[PDB]
Amino acid sequence: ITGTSTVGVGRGVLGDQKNINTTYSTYYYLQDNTRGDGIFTYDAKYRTTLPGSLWADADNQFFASYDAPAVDAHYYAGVTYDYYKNVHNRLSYDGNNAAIRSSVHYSQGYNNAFWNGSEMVYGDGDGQTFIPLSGGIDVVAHELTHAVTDYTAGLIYQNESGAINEAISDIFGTLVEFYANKNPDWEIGEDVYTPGISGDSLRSMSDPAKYGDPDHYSKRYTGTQDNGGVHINSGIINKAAYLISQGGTHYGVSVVGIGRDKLGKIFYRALTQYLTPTSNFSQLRAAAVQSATDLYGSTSQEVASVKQAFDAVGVK
Ligand SMILES: N[C@@H](CCCC[NH3+])C(=O)O
Ligand SMILES: [Ca+2]
Ligand SMILES: [Ca+2]
Ligand SMILES: [Ca+2]
Ligand SMILES: [Co+2]
Ligand SMILES: [Co+2]
Repeated sequence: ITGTSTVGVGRGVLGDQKNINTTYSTYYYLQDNTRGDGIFTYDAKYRTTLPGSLWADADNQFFASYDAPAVDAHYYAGVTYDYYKNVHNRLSYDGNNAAIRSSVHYSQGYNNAFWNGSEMVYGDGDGQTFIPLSGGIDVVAHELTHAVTDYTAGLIYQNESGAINEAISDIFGTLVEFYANKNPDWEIGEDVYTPGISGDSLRSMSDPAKYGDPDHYSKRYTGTQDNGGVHINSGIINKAAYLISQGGTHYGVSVVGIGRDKLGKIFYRALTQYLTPTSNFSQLRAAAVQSATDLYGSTSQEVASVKQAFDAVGVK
């Protein structure tokens, strides 16, 4: 809509208050004009037709329980846009400041969230396995990163390229979580998963095997479920990235950590310059090494760490 930019206040899924950017025109809408061509959040009203209605609110105050997921989807998309812009100099997912849209209250008891090729979609969860998915900043950034990949490497969603695509989304959702300093960790979805159980998460980058995902190439899944194990085999790549960043000894191989910032720089460069739709793990290793070489020099420690980390997960 056309209107006046303003700021409203509300409460997120976890109960935390935050300010959000709104647009006033008779109603207050969840439309943030401060970022690129705008961030817009929609109400899918428990249906599966998309996008639903642009979020309209009467008073610029979003404290109703039905508002919670919209507030977080709206806010976390802003943060993620900021991360890309500030950190990598990239304007929105297309690099051209494309509007960012998300719908919430998608379907009923839907335990998932996704990027559908045009926008983001978030379920409310069933209240047992998950609470509304947009309450996790790593979830929001994982989804938005899928847009980034679509517009850049374009990794197809199956087999190795598909696992790389998902790992990429976990790496970057985690770097975003550290960026916002929102109780950061190397776990995925900890904040919205199994409200009943503390301590767990959906996936672990630090120890994928903790939840039964592979942490070495020799353990890859080779069947057909999950599109050829996109969400399973991403653990091998997640582990590698954790090592590059944090360092460690894995399967006897020692890796000196080079930190998060360099991890992001390296991976972002690989994604945007070297990866292709059909790249496999071995190709990702080459890309990562080339990126680091570019950035830091072939005899750099950085290059060394990237090599070690892949060797440690068995990726040649
Ligand atoms: N995003 C993942 C994890 C969600 C867990 C199942 N709802 C998937 O599509 O498998
Ligand atoms: Ca966290
Ligand atoms: Ca996390
Ligand atoms: Ca839990
Ligand atoms: Co209100
Ligand atoms: Co994903």
